[PDB]
Amino acid sequence: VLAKELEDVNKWGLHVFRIAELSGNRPLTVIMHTIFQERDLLKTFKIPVDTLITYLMTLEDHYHADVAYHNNIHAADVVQSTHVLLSTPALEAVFTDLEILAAIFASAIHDVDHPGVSNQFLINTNSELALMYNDSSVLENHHLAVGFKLLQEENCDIFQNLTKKQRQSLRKMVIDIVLATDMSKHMNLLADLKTMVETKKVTVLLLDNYSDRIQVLQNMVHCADLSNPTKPLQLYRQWTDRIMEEFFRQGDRERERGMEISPMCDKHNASVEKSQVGFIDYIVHPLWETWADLVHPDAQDILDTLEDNREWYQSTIP
Amino acid sequence: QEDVLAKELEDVNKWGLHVFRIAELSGNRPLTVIMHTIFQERDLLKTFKIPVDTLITYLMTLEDHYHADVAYHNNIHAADVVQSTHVLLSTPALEAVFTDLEILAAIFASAIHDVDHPGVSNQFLINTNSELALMYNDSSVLENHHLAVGFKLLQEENCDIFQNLTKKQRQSLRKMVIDIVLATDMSKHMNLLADLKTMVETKKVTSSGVLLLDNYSDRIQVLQNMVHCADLSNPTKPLQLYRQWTDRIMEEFFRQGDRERERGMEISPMCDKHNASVEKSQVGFIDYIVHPLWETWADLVHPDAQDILDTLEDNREWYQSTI
Ligand SMILES: COc1cc2c(cc1OC)[C@H](CCc1c[nH]c3ccccc13)N(C=O)CC2
Ligand SMILES: COc1cc2c(cc1OC)[C@H](CCc1c[nH]c3ccccc13)N(C=O)CC2
Ligand SMILES: [Mg+2]
Ligand SMILES: [Mg+2]
Ligand SMILES: [Zn+2]
Ligand SMILES: [Zn+2]
Repeated sequence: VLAKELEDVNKWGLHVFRIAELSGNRPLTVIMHTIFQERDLLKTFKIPVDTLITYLMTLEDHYHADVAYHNNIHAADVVQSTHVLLSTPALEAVFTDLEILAAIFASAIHDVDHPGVSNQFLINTNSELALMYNDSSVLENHHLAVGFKLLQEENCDIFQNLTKKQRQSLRKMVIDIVLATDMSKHMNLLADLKTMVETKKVTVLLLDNYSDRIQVLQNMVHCADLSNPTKPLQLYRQWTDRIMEEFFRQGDRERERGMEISPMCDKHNASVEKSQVGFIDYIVHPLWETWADLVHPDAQDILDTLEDNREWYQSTIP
Repeated sequence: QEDVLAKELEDVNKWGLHVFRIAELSGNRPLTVIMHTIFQERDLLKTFKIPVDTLITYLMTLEDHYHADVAYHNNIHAADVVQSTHVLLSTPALEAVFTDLEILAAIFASAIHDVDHPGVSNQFLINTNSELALMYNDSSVLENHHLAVGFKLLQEENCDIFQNLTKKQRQSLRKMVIDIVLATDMSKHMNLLADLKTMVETKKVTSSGVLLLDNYSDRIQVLQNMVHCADLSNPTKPLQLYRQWTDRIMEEFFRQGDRERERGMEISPMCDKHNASVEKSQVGFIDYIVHPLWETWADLVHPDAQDILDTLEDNREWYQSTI
């Protein structure tokens, strides 16, 4: 039953696809609602639960059901992954309840209205989105704008009972977190994380200034965004299938328009498995090794699964 | 009359061009006629194969999208920044330094750098939960908008003045223009000025004695600060020009403050027509913003800008003498 699967809401590797099916393609709504109850967020911020559900449904509706990866299931997955990373013991008592709400809300909206093509595609096709956003974090700026504008629909302002200062602080943190999910910022984000681990102070990690605390929240949601290869293989393999479909559909549009095919987007010359191994070796493992170092060692189980999954994918390559 | 306008446009290479008289003589088209004059002067139509009717059509559409009912951030301000940037480009310290494409980018960025400005600040737009601030996530809200509108108008009928640039030329120009206009966000001024000071302290010059700028970062930084200086050049102009710009920015500030007061908001600095000192605010503006910026630019191009800096210091003393 849907209720039984949700008991694992606090566990890495929740059966996200089964929850999507058992909720009638509403995992973002049911999982966000469950997170808000587990962290006592409706009462702490006086969010009418009907307003929460109405916003959540409207937000889920603006994820595209015909986009194979960047849809409402991905959003639900990043939300729940973030939720688990927030309860890392080494980050215990680090973030305020407003910051926790910030990270979770940001996770929920961080890909809304994604068209299934990359920023570079939007720039190179002279899209309306790239013209609006001057080629800079084109998607991420749009995800934020849509995620905030939907708060203005009827009975959707889940922040109505926040103070004016709380709303302003929340809005800034959400913007800083979602802008950091732009993959063109990964290396800089990683470097900041590495610097934090070399200068790491511990009693449990002590982060005194907002600059360091938002840095952790950015890398956290970024880690959640790039957490597919750290999940149990059966979940990882479905995410791989979905991202390859989206990449191949983008490559068909690049091909039909006569554009240079983006990396991993040519269905006629792609090694799905080799790309996964390179994705892990160059992006996901460096990131999660640093995150694990930061919270040494509450992430060892995550790092272990990632390395198991990398081993398995390598073994599929003759 | 076109004869009188033609005479006034003979000053287009001069600091302190009568830009308000050109606005009146051109039938409120200072941006169109000054851009057209400058493109003719720099041979840009021939260099970039820009059809004259396309240039005029774009310019008129662009000028149309400045607000005629905003006292400062209007098409006269845009024409002024264009013309000032045009003079700064000709400074001896930069002779043969920038390519035709970079000159085109700086001048085009100046022309569009405030288009569709509503006459209120970024902070006002953020604080009132404006659609603009919601679109741009509170980050360089106006400046992102000026760019988006300025580029979008190139798509209107017979408006693509870059139709004959190669694809890489358009790509390069687009990025430079974005880099330059985003740097006109006043919240970037301190970091921009800090970088300019570092460049001055580490400046290299070539055999001919011009600035050596051998990488994108340095070249774009000079163009960013050039256009920023032009944008903040009002107090460096002959006093009769400067005082008109002061009258206009203050009217715009006071109208914002009226909206803030009516909304029960705290009034922004310099926006309260009942607790304002025009003269002290100009002196603080020069002392904390304009003179540190222009003194640094003058150091970068020394001694090319000494007369402009002298005028700025004279005008500062004049305003101070009225307190
Ligand atoms: C499950 O597998 C994937 C998941 C995701 C991606 C790629 C996957 O598998 C190859 C790409 C990575 C984009 C990317 C940017 N720089 C890179 C450098 C190397 C590799 C990829 C990238 N995403 C796009 O939104 C995030 C989700
Ligand atoms: C001719 O006079 C003016 C012209 C301009 C301004 C102010 C003027 O006069 C006080 C303001 C400056 C805003 C500003 C940002 N930080 C500051 C610190 C101190 C003072 C002002 C500012 N502008 C607004 O678009 C640019 C043009
Ligand atoms: Mg994204
Ligand atoms: Mg401006
Ligand atoms: Zn994502
Ligand atoms: Zn301006």
